[PDB]
Amino acid sequence: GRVIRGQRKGRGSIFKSHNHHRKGAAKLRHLDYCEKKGYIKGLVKDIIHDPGRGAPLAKVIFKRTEKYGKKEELIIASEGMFTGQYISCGTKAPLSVGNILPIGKMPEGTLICNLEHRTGNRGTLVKASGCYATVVGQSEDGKKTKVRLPSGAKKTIDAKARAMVGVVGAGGRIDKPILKAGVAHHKYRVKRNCWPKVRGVAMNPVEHPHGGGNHQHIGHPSTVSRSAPAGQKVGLIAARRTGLLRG
Amino acid sequence: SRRTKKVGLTGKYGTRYGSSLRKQIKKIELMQHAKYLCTFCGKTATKRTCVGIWKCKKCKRKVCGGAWSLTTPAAVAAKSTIIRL
Amino acid sequence: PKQITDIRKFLKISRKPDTTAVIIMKKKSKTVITKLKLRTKKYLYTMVFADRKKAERIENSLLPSLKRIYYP
Amino acid sequence: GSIKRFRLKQRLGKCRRQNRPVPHWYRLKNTKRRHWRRTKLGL
Amino acid sequence: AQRVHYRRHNHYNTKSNKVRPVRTPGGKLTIHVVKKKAGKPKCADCKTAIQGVKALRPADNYRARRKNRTVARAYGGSICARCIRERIMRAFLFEEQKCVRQVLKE
Amino acid sequence: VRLYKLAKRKGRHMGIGKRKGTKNARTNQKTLWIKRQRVLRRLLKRLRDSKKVDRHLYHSF
RNA sequence: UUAUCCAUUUAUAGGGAUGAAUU
RNA sequence: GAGAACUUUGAAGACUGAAGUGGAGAAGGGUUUCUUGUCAACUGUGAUUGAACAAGAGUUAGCCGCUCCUAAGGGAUAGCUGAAAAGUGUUUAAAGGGGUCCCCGUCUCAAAAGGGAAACAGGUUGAUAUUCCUGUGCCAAUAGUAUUAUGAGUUAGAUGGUAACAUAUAUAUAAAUGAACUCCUUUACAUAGGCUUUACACUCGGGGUGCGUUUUCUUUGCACUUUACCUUUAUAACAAACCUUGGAAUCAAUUUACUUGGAGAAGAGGUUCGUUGAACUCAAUUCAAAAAUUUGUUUUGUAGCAAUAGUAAUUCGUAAUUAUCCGAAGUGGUAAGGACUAUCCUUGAAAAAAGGAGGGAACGGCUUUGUGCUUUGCUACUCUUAAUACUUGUAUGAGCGUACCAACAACCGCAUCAGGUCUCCAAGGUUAACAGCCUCUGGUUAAAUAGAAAAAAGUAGGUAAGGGAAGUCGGCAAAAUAGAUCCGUAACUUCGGGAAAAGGAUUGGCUCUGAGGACAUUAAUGUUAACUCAGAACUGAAACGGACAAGGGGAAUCCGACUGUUUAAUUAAAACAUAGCAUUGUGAAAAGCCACAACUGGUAUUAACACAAUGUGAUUUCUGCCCAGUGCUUUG
RNA sequence: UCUGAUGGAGGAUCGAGUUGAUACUGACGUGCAAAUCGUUCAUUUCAAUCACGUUUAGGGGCGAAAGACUAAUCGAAAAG
Repeated sequence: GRVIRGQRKGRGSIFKSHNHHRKGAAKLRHLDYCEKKGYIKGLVKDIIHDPGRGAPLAKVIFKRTEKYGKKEELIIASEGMFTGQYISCGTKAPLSVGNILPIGKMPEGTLICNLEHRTGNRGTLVKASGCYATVVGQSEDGKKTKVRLPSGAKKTIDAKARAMVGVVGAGGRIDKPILKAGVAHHKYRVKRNCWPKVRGVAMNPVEHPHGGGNHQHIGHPSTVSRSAPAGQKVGLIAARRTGLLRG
Repeated sequence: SRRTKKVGLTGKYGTRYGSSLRKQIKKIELMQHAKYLCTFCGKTATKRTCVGIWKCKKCKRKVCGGAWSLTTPAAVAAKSTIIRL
Repeated sequence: PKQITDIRKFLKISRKPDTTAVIIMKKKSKTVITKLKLRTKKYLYTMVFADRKKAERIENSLLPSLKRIYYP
Repeated sequence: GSIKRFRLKQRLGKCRRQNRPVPHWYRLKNTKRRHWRRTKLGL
Repeated sequence: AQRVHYRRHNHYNTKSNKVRPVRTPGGKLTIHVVKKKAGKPKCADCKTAIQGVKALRPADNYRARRKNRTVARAYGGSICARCIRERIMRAFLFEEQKCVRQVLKE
Repeated sequence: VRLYKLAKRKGRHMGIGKRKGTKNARTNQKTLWIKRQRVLRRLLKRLRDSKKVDRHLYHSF
């Protein structure tokens, strides 16, 4: 056999991200004494569209404290924030939509985005459009706090990790049916080369374990073990179950 | 005169795609192309610029919002809980 | 090419050391009208004279060591 | 083409120079000859 | 009719190679490449075109007279007049409110 | 060609057996609308300017 | 916590009570 | 010429038909280019021809390009791997510049269609021309000192306007202080739709000039009647935006469309940019009315360039003279600009380079005390452009490309091969039309041959009485209308379609009739344009989308929903894709999936509305039972 | 609710060009041609077409999937 399409993806030749027109990585401010023991307010100068993603970004201008000048930040915008608005960042920042606070400071039951799964990594969780996490509890000693992620999983993060109060904008993007193959073409043109798919059962046996035969069927169980090698993990990988869900 | 009985703006799609698919896309294109109240200037002149950005033709001020509407219920509920305190 | 209409400015430009040549053009209109063009390093300055008397007087009063070229 | 590099142009001139026939007075005592349409110099 | 041809080594109708036909005194129709039209300078705040200032390409703007590149007030040639006036009142009134809050603290 | 144009001016070769493009292709209906609207608006503006009509009646018409 | 590993940065303040702002 | 169907000249008949064997270029070629010879071979017939052979010659740039910038990206440095070869490219880099201690900072290459300092016209050769000549410009650079001269400013930085903003016109709008440090703008960006402006194109009429037809008719048919860059070109005009005044419902202004307004509309008066580039009395000038310089009336000038050049004519030794080059309009083809509207789960490069601003570091000149500072005595001085002189190494403009073909014989197909091969210009008639057909400018009349005869057979077409698919596996092939206008249009349907359903009628020419606009005078009268519809007579061998061009329809069944893609050279499909649906894994740098020998990496400029792995394949209605088997998975 | 305009949407329609290649199973098949010629046909606002540049290299690539294509070479290229 030959190297299958899934295997060729890691080579990163034509499967690199189409990133020519991206505006930059979306990250919060790097941790600073101001953010640790106070508020620093940045003015959202603009909100723009990043062609890769669905959530709009926010061009936010902060004033440098160590030197005269202004620094520019690109922060995933929350639903409801507007140009000309001042957002506060830090421990003492008031709890309002668009502000960046440590998780330990917000009460339970608040919705957050741009979460840091480890303190200081300037934003790693809850970033796709319309997603939010819920702070579901703080530890008695502080120092630790529990959140519920958009996937529905509970995660425990230290209390000093920061996040943005609110929900990331451009929510509901899924509910529009992509009516035609052209819209999908344009969608993936600015992300990757993952489309069109081509079913493996329609290939030849040389280039896919599903290929071959006179009737276009899998022929062998489609659930593959987690330990299957690279050219073998092709079906439902390490599936705990199959068929329609009931709860 | 009235040009279409019920297809509305989805008349651009002709007979292609399912009727249910066309009705579902109509329901949200109606609110994607609508004008919304600019709470900063009070004029109903806020239109979608891109997938999540809404610009007021009068204010020239833009705001992050939903994909197909200026506000989403999940966001307005969260804002209400926050402002309660 | 630059057209100048002020006679004093014309003479003032002519007296300058940069100016080398004066071009005299004469032609019938319908009366013969003329055009006097000083050649400087930068530009060529022309003035249009509708009458003949004034044109002749300016030409005669023109500084003589700068060379004359008559086109017709 | 009309636009060329200096080295390519000098090579073309050299290849033209090498296409001349043997001098007659020397013949009193050539085979490496090419035509522009038959054999391309490829260089 | 007379047909023309490119003369400036660029034989594709790219946006830098737009042409204008023109009839010469020799009775022949030739082509002149038109200079690309430059955008207008814009205010730093409202991103609106500022008046009183020419809209030349950088090469021409270098040669333009100083009078044609600026206005004469405050952030002239960089901020539009209404934005400047709004900034004026913002500065003064906000200092005033800061002073009254300071005096009302006690 | 001059003679044919003169005959056409008199209306000699415009019969329906001499037409190959559709009605709109021969005389753009949008352009006809444009001309009619422009003449009506010019007339209304002239009347309002000359004060032969009032502002409210001008707007209504 | 010292080996080792990870993250962030311009390695830019020791802990408790929609203007600019640099010499 | 020894020799002429295929060398040249003249005449004729024709073709190509501005989507061209017409002009320019790129890739590729490389002297095929030009001139003069010339025919051994080649130029599949001839050949005196030639892209053949021979000898000479030919390519001229500050302004056209490269060169510079950065992009997809390439190479390399530091590391780190590896026996090396090599692999990656900041992963413990003490890594050039700036001002004057500090700040910034891997290098380099990659675009002859992206970005980008600056050129036009006429002429000229056998062969080159935005390169040569003539003339007129433009861009960049121009060191130090000293003199002059030009302007400003000052007893260390100008002034008008309420404002939008404006002002330096010196040969030349050169100078309107400004450091560190910053913040912006230009460069700089998609698509669709119409509206509008301008230039070019085309066309109509008048004047002049020349030619042509002239049995007959013809105030006639044709040709020419031109004007570049540059002068911040000045102005004029216009879409917009803004300012002042104004203060809006009986809402109003206004577009083709919708757009807009107490966050200030209409009206009135202004400012600016942008389009264009002599428009508008534009400039100067003559004449009358304002005062210790303004408004109305003429002449001149293609506004300067500019007529001196081109063009078309008439003459003169054979190089010169002369006359013209001006009065109005229509169509909308192309190109650009403007102001807009709309679309996106698509938002449509960067840098070199240039500009604006915020801020306010530094501060006259001559002489003198004391240790850059306090000081005494006097004031006409600082910037900016130009020129000259001297010193400085020699104190303007580097190098490379530039001929020709671009296919029809100069390229690639073994060739002088009916193949392939990127871009721009784009006339008239008919017409919806850059279609087809015919034509003007330009080009050609050449194709590895000619003459004659003209049967079979072949091949590319035509036409056929009566019948009309009986032919055949199969209506294969052909035929049948087919434009436009008016009328009429079923089942079914996802209500959008089906639909040009089906199916009827008309169509020429001529002579008329009606409708559809713009411009001024004292509610009434004149001047003038576009082809577009409608109707009526008459007419003809009943014919008229006359050639060209140009759907066959209908009743059903099967498959695939559809648009799309595919086995380059035997399969274009029911196959693939697709949206929709469903399932699976994964909460992260100790994760999922994947690459790598290692180091390390792709997804990832990512974060569950995400990424990865599968199946099914629009919509509608559904998607039953079985976990025994085999897989996968969960606890201990 | 109905009517007339306006408006100009759509992986809408016809159709030259472009991009292809349905049929004649036409010609040719010692071809003009190691895939051409004629007529016919599909396609033309988008999943569109083209050029140049650039990336991916052989048990590898690339594949809207035909064992396709990877220089007339592919169920494992070509050179030694």
